[PDB]
Amino acid sequence: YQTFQRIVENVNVIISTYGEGESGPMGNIMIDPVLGTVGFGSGLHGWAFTLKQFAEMYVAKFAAKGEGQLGPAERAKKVEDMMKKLWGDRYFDPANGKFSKSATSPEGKKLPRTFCQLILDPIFKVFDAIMNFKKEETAKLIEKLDIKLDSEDKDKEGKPLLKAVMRRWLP
Amino acid sequence: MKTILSNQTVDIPENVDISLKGRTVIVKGPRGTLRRDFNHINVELSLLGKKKKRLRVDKWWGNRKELATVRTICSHVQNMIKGVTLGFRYKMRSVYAHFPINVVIQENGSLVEIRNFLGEKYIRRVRMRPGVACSVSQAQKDELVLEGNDIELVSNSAALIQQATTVKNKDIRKFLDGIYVSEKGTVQQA
Amino acid sequence: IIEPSLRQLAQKYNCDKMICRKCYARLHPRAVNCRKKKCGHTNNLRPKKKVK
Amino acid sequence: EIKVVYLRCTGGEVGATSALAPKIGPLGLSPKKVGDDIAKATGDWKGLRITVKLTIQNRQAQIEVVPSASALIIKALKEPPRDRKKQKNIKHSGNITFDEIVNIARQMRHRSLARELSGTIKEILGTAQSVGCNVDGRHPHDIIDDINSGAVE
Amino acid sequence: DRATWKSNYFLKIIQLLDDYPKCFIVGADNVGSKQMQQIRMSLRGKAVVLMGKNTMMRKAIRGHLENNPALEKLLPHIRGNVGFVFTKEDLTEIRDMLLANKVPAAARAGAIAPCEVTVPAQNTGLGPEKTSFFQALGITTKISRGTIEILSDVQLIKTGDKVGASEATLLNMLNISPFSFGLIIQQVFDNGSIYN
RNA sequence: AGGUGUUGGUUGAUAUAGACAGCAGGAUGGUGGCCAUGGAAGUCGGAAUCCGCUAAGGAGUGUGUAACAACUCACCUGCCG
Repeated sequence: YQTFQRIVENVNVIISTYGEGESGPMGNIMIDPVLGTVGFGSGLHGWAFTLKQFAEMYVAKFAAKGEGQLGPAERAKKVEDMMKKLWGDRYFDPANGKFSKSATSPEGKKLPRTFCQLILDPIFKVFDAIMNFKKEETAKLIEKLDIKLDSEDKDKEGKPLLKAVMRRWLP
Repeated sequence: MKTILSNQTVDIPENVDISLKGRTVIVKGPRGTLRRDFNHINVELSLLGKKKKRLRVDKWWGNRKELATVRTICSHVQNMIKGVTLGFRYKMRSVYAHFPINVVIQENGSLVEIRNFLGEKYIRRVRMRPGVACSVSQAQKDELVLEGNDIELVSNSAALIQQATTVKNKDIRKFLDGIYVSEKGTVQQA
Repeated sequence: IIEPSLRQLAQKYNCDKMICRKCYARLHPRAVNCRKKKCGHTNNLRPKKKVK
Repeated sequence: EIKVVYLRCTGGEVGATSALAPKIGPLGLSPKKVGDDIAKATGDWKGLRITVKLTIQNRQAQIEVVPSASALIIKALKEPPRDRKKQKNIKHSGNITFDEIVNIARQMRHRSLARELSGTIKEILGTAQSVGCNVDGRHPHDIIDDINSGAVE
Repeated sequence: DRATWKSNYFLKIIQLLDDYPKCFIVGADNVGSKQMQQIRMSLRGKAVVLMGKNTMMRKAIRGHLENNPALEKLLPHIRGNVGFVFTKEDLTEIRDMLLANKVPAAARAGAIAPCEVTVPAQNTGLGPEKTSFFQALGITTKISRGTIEILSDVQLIKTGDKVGASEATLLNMLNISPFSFGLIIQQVFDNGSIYN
């Protein structure tokens, strides 16, 4: 995360160096991961994503709502608040329950980053489970993540299975 | 010329109890027992004083080349006493550029499964010395603590896993990879 | 790509060594003579050409 | 915004061997006008390179004559304006006026980084022998002349 | 050479001890030559600071025991870095001026720090540098409008903490001098009576 | 050609007013001394190689910069002898 933050900072140094239009002739041309510009993915398998899909996905799980899909309203403001709180130093821990602004815990412990725990930690777990071939983990994993498999990819395991799961999970 | 006498007294503590028999001593204390033979140098030992408080060594009528080997044996004896009382804790880290070095311990602290050394499929099994207890400790990236009694055995167990990482006949100026010794100390604090 | 302190620690053991003229022996950089019989303990030494 | 910078200009002749581009580049004011103003403000120096300070204001910079050690000595050893091709061995030698030495040492006391006129006269005459000259004798004679016979103020 | 200078130092110490029967014992720790010159800009002539080898001080005091018995208890007070300050103006003003005229400077990577390193909330006033030297040590640096501002005032080097080489470059880049190095007075000698 | 391989002579000095180790601190202001050089400040060249200021700081020992910047040393201090 700090490595990609330094990459975005170096791109911002390039923009501030060679910017002939500075904040109003051209506009806000600085790269921002909050708006959904910085794209994370790997095209060798096929999976690639932005922040907007996870900002739409995690607000349905935690904690509200469907429900009023139209229109430019409280739902869209909650999605923008979620993609704002994912980027930056906004720590989260399930023992606390609610949000926390400080870096240290009120009990006096370490607080993980939400961009680690909510996003990259289940991605590391699904890569670990697929590369280690654990059927008792991946059965409940498919049952949780709702992976639609109706072909011979149940029997075919390994790298084509990983590619199919990643392409179905993140188009 | 032959110098007649050059003594060197050693003030051993009460916790280190020794009992010489010829040129073979035994060392006991809080933990660890170490023995070493001294027949090759052919010197004279003298354990004097009531309740065995200090040791004395002699080298009668030896020249400049033979008196130089007397002071180093005192340093080896002091290192042995330090290994018996305090010990030796060697901490060391791993350095990689692109491919990480998979380090894990097998056979209860006597073998290291070195895997994936800079993209090489060959694996190495560097066995530790008898007596040295290797332990991969937590809260670090790569942290192998080495603990044991004898300084020669502990430093040999450090040197094997230090110089096991060798790049055969390439540019060592650009290729900067290898596991090396960084920290040296004792097991318990004095 | 590499830690600078660990990089200098790697430079201390391997690269930072004086090189003899005749036999090109690897010597510690606090020496006045060589340690090889094949050269004859040549006092002339050279620093190793570092990477730029 | 006040910025202080040194410009070591030739003053007298047209000094082409110089590199003063990154200093007043992104500011906006031309450095050639500043160099011409320094060369006009020197006037009677004509031979030496002097690290002139620039009190850069908001509108334009100001001119402050910096009293140098060797440059005031070779200024006191007055010369006609020489050629532009700058042939070597341009250092002069002769008789320096003691009143001119006092006039330089008063500017050195206004600079105020030494002893009360004595360290200033001695540090001028120490550079005088490094250039190569004599004021009725060299610097070992000047040490004798300063003790109990010089006009100590 | 040195043999004439060593004998001239005896003339210096006998002249100063015959001129001024009142002195201050100071200790100079990690002071610079420019800092000592800026001290002498204030204490140029009225206060003469003298230094030398402690054994030659001991021999000089053993020599002055034959002439003046009032210089008695200067022998056990020579401990560590001892320096004499010859002055005959006042005892209560110079001890405050020596505390007042401490010259600020940056700390050297390798020595201990007497004070705590603090970074105030102020922009750099330059182009956008990298954050690898700042964010790795612990200080969180938020980037807003070119210049990098410091939000969290995280103390890096504490009292007695070892100064590192990587954390010494950021202070030189930010041009911050929080420390105040100088001499520390140890003993006060006032006419055959040592006070503290 | 030599070799801190070892055995022996001569010269030169530092030395209990504390030399040799070994561990730390500065290593200055005029000044960026001058000529010339695309830059010479200590770092392509040629002549000067002196003062205030000490306890001491060379018109700067070396590494490195386009010039600077950065780092290190002789000469000088704290501990042991």
